[PDB]
Amino acid sequence: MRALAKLAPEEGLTLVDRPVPEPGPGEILVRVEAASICGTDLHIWKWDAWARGRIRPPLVTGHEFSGVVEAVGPGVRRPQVGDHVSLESHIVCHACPACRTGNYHVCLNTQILGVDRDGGFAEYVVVPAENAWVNPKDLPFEVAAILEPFGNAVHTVYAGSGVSGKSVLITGAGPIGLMAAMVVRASGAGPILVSDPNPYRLAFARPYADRLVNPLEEDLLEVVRRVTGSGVEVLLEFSGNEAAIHQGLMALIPGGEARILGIPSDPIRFDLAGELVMRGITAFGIAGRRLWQTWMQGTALVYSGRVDLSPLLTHRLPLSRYREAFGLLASGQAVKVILDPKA
Amino acid sequence: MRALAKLAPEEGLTLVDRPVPEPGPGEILVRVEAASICGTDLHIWKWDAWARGRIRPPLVTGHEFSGVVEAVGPGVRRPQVGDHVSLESHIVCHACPACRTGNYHVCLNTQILGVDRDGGFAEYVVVPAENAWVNPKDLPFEVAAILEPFGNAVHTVYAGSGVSGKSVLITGAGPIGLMAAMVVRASGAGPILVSDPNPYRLAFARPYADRLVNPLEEDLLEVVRRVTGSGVEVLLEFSGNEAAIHQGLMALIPGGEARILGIPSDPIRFDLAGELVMRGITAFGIAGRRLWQTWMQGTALVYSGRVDLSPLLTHRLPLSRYREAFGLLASGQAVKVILDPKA
Amino acid sequence: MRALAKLAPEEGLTLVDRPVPEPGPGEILVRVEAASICGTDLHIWKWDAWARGRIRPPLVTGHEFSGVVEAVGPGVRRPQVGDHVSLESHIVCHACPACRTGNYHVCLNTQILGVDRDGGFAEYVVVPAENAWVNPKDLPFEVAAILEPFGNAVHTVYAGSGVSGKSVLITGAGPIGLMAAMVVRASGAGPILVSDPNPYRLAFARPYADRLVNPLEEDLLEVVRRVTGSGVEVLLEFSGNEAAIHQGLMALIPGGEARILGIPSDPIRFDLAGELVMRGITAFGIAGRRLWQTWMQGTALVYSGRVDLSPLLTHRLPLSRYREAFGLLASGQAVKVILDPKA
Amino acid sequence: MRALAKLAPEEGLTLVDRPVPEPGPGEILVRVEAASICGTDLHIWKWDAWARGRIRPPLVTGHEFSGVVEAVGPGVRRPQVGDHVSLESHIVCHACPACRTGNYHVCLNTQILGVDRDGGFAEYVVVPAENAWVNPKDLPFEVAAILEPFGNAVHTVYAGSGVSGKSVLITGAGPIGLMAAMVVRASGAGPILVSDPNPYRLAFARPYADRLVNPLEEDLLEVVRRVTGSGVEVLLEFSGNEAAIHQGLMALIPGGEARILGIPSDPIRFDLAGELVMRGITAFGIAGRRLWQTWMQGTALVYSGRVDLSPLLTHRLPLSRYREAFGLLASGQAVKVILDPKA
Ligand SMILES: NC(=O)c1ccc[n+]([C@@H]2O[C@H](COP(=O)([O-])OP(=O)(O)OC[C@H]3O[C@@H](n4cnc5c(N)ncnc54)[C@H](O)[C@@H]3O)[C@@H](O)[C@H]2O)c1
Ligand SMILES: NC(=O)c1ccc[n+]([C@@H]2O[C@H](COP(=O)([O-])OP(=O)(O)OC[C@H]3O[C@@H](n4cnc5c(N)ncnc54)[C@H](O)[C@@H]3O)[C@@H](O)[C@H]2O)c1
Ligand SMILES: NC(=O)c1ccc[n+]([C@@H]2O[C@H](COP(=O)([O-])OP(=O)(O)OC[C@H]3O[C@@H](n4cnc5c(N)ncnc54)[C@H](O)[C@@H]3O)[C@@H](O)[C@H]2O)c1
Ligand SMILES: NC(=O)c1ccc[n+]([C@@H]2O[C@H](COP(=O)([O-])OP(=O)(O)OC[C@H]3O[C@@H](n4cnc5c(N)ncnc54)[C@H](O)[C@@H]3O)[C@@H](O)[C@H]2O)c1
Ligand SMILES: [Zn+2]
Ligand SMILES: [Zn+2]
Ligand SMILES: [Zn+2]
Ligand SMILES: [Zn+2]
Ligand SMILES: [Zn+2]
Ligand SMILES: [Zn+2]
Ligand SMILES: [Zn+2]
Ligand SMILES: [Zn+2]
Repeated sequence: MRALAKLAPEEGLTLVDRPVPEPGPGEILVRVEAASICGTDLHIWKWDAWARGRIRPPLVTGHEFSGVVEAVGPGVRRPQVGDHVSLESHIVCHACPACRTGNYHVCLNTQILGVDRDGGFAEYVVVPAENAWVNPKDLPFEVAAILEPFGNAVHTVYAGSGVSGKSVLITGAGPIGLMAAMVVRASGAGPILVSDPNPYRLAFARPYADRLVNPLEEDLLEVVRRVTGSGVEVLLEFSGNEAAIHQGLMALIPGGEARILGIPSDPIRFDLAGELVMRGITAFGIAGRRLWQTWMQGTALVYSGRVDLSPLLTHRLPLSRYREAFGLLASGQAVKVILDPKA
Repeated sequence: MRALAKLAPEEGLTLVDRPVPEPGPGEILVRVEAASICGTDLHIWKWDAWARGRIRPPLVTGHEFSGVVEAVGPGVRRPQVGDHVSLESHIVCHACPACRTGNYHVCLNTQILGVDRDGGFAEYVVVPAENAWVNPKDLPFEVAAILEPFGNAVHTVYAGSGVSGKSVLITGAGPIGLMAAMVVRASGAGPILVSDPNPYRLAFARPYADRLVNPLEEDLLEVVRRVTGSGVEVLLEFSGNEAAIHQGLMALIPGGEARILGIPSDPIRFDLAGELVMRGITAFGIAGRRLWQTWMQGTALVYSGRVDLSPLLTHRLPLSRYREAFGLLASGQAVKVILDPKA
Repeated sequence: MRALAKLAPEEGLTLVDRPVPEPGPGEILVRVEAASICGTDLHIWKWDAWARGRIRPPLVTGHEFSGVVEAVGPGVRRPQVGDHVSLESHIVCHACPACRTGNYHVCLNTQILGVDRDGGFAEYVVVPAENAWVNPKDLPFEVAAILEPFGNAVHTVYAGSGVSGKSVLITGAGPIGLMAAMVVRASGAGPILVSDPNPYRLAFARPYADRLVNPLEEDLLEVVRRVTGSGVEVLLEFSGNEAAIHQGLMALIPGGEARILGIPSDPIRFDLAGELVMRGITAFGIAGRRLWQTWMQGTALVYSGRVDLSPLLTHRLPLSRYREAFGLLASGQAVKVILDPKA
Repeated sequence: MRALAKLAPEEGLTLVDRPVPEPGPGEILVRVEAASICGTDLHIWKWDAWARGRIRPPLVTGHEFSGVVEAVGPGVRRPQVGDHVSLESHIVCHACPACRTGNYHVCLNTQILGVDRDGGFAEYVVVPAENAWVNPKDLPFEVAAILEPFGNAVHTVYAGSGVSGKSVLITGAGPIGLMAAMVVRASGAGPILVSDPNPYRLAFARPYADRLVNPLEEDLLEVVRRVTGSGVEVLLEFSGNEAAIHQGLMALIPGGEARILGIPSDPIRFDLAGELVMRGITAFGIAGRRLWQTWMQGTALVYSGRVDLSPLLTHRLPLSRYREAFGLLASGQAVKVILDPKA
């Protein structure tokens, strides 16, 4: 079995060759058909702070993957051999406050596939049976591979009051913010504004946004004010950029909602009273995918065709050419990159 | 000025010549550009049980309309002369338990234009200033004229948990149901099924619904089982047909939501324990339009093009030819019929 | 081991003597310390329609019970030997629409302890480990035994908009409606009205209600109107009595919520339009306990002392004297009856 | 008439003799029976940064008061002469995006009695008719006078998911925090912890909180760990102290809610990713009182006795002795100080 792994406390990844793992009680063996990469894999790649204080080599990485169920552990009745399944990366403890409360997306003992244990950057991987989401056989594995990150967008968009019949400002047109714009557009939001200084990705939202904006070339606040008449009702933050955050909040009309998925790199300067309290803003910190509700909403949009994730898949490279795949990541020249573990 | 009114407790309406109403404090004078007809108007027209117990001749009917603010009463700050407006038919008291709660759509003292007082089937109509929703000057009056019934659809769809990423079944492809079909399609529901025995009407849903069903030709329940694998998460009831209701409630999965706008003509046989309680269903009684929240969502969808009502405007006729107009609606071989009070 | 079981398709129960069951994978063995009875056990007792079309003798009954964890199945890490636990009677499939959706209280393949499989009317019983709710050692088993039905009240009360700062009308002062009145009173509802023609139980709510009402001796509608000024905001239905249902709905102000737990014996005559739709009422069909959310809210009220369930425990009889316990049930002369399986 | 006003941009206030204001269209004349003082009034009194940028002398201050409707302007249907009323300090415009949404508490054009125009620190005050909340004639004016700040507590507590059956931590035992403590206790929260270094104040919470904590004496976080076994489900922030905020946000369990009313004096250092996003926390910015929804809930609790504010009224003094009154509040050795404008 071909697999991509982090073998030591250092930069880069190593294409190794492991024995096909066997599933046990409550587990299944997935024969990966497609996998994708995101900023998290990049952190590991670069072997930065985050990675250093979290990754325990040796580890086969990859948390965005899809495939077929090859065999199941003893006593596993679901899913079944032959099922096409996408994977939920978070493995929840089912024994902490968050889990009783039903907030599995924030289980205090979360274990992320490809971050804490072997992931999908391999021809085969073993995962908990409860983490497999069965997909119709006709859903392409390449789209199926990005359902996990798509779920991050879905969760952010549908959190709080949703976006149907509401004015939306999405700050950040990265892969996720991009899926968000696809979702909000299909959810009936309007007007829909998407802001991102990078024109490459910003152009990707043109067919979904009502107004594209380069905060560097144009004054976002003024554009929003010209498009809505005042502010937006919902703010979907996917940039993690302090300047964008403060800007987004100002664009919000009093009493509106700010749904934040973006992870800033450093603590921000925040005027609680001015940006949140006095304006009656509600800030929703979005993490992971609401376990199952997010997957239902998301896959429903995808299965029925309300959204088409195909245009976000810019490159598909054999797993063996991972080096280039990660270079595209750092580059930013691609949206989502699919890795074929079979080559 | 030309006007259409019920001049005595009996069938039909009479084209009459009334003087132009005068707007006083807190009122405005609206020059009607377009008006539409609905089931209610048919009730009044036929003079059935419903009408007999609610209408008090002499009454100028018409509650679905739009026009220009030709004049405003002393002290009326908004809207303004020249403004293009759609009208909220319900006039609330601001002095009842419902109003104090914000549930203006169920004001204990609700008064309805074209029902309790003179409506829009005339060249001019005086309404409360606060009932005029100013539209963009470029919105076609015909569409503006049907924002009221559109709101009934909007209210129903966005009530409760909404429909984004949810399987939806719509019983009733009448005008309001079709509008609901447009809205849910534009809101990201899926799969989307619409049921109605009138083929002429069921057809207008073809571009919005994922599955059309003639309950007389097919077993709606079994069709839903195939389309969703079990039931729908949301049932939007717009028929008022007892059989449809029980059927619709059966197509609901346990824990689902039933949003009901439909007005059944007679009490129904209801197995409370079997159709609601034991299945954890929640039934939402939908009445009117949430004041402003519904208009915001609905006009947002319309203004931005998320939805396009134009295909619902099947007929146009001068007010002088109302007889023909009501006959059409009566036949059910029409969706939204527009009356022009100027001719 | 002493156990009470239904051994044949007939009335009554038989005190038998079985071998102590052994827990297996994912199971635990509970040494019951206290058990209680409700209308469901009564149905079985009487061997009526419900029971006949649901009970498969031989069966050890009882679903309201508490006790200590004696031993656990192999591989069970929670709960632990020594833990005091109350039991959730519903065993969910974790493989049906309702479960993905998180509505376990309505799992389509629910299996009720003491209704579909051996229950707690025995010194020992084996149940799924996930169904045990650990309680502090100092919570009396007698109170712990009724947490299950208390959860039915909690679920009804906190469904929808809750009751804090709201006027409440509870129709039905049976054991459950009684716990409800205790809950709403502790949740800050007010004014609080409790209606029940049976003065025995109606008096039990005196220390919790603001107004007790005998619908037979007094006109409920008038009392509500005198206490609130119009109607109540919330209706908690626990009687299943058609007359009470129609009455309760009328007492509701337009736009209010009706939370229904009560199971009517026959289909009711329901005027959808008049009692629900036109008044903008939302009817919440409450079933079971929201899996875990209900238990959290409920046990929180109980552990912190916000509510004291002690006064609802009117009788405690040895299990061997079940005959009398069931007679009290039918009698209605008691609230909750505790059965001591150790005698 | 006697009045207390800021007559120039500097410290202190001046007892002056102003003529009796006259109520015009849509207004009423209120004869003040009692008024209270709050932090805002202290700001104005000290003439600090906050005041300097908001106050425009000459200003009669006082926004927390109650009295009798002595007169009404032409056409004022409600309230009526003789009515006992409490006043909503915020005067909304009914013509901004916040108002159209119903979020009147954050009206873009909010005007505040005793801040932007003459308030209640006088024998008479003219206010908008719609700002008068009629109370039962038997409610003590002193209590009626503090329903405004009480509403800030109510709004905070019932925002989001409320507090029933939930563990709650309250940071800030200032007047509003104590009121929140009363409310949560009466709403069924538990365990309930309140934190504040001022022992004089922390003490008033003793009868409502389950655990009192002096963050200077004990480690609040570790105390919460012992009381709940982990964290609280809800954090009600009423201090505005940065340290308290971070601490409070840490005591929150993942997926919890932080409702913030507290106004920090300076921007804070906020690790958005660590304190909000990654932990799935939702921060609710609380401003003012939801118009009518908050007053309903709050007066409901008060009218029915679910809560009793009397113990919060620590001092009473004629308006002529405001100096003494402000000094007390300034020392923090007082909770709600009542000023009597008649003396
Ligand atoms: N909360 C969670 O569980 C979770 C999960 C996965 C990813 N994330 C985070 O969510 C964010 C979005 O993910 P992504 O893959 O799209 O990231 P990305 O870094 O690829 O995209 C961020 C985008 O922000 C844009 N941006 C920068 N400054 C901006 C500004 N001032 N205004 C508007 N846009 C601006 C950039 O052009 C960039 O395309 C990242 O910060 C990521 O780390 C969070
Ligand atoms: N609650 C409110 O405030 C409010 C406001 C306006 C209208 N309404 C009511 O809402 C409903 C919708 O309005 P509309 O103008 O679209 O009504 P409509 O009468 O034009 O349409 C009702 C449709 O139900 C269809 N139908 C009949 N039996 C059916 C069945 N067995 N299964 C599926 N469909 C079936 C009919 O063919 C018809 O097209 C009406 O009942 C109306 O009275 C309520
Ligand atoms: N939905 C569920 O999952 C679920 C679970 C358990 C029990 N239940 C049902 O909930 C209901 C309440 O349970 P319970 O144990 O308190 O039942 P119960 O039968 O002991 O009490 C019902 C009460 O209704 C009262 N009542 C009858 N007519 C009335 C009227 N006209 N007005 C006011 N009160 C009236 C009676 O005096 C009686 O005390 C029952 O119908 C029970 O079968 C439902
Ligand atoms: N958002 C709004 O519309 C609105 C309206 C009114 C008041 N407020 C604000 O709400 C807050 C509460 O009002 P108040 O009158 O009760 O305020 P207050 O100033 O009387 O009380 C604040 C309390 O915080 C306590 N405190 C200080 N450090 C603490 C710490 N480290 N941990 C715990 N407690 C600590 C203080 O001892 C003090 O008693 C204030 O900040 C006020 O400015 C906001
Ligand atoms: Zn990823
Ligand atoms: Zn967990
Ligand atoms: Zn109509
Ligand atoms: Zn009203
Ligand atoms: Zn029971
Ligand atoms: Zn299930
Ligand atoms: Zn104040
Ligand atoms: Zn405003």
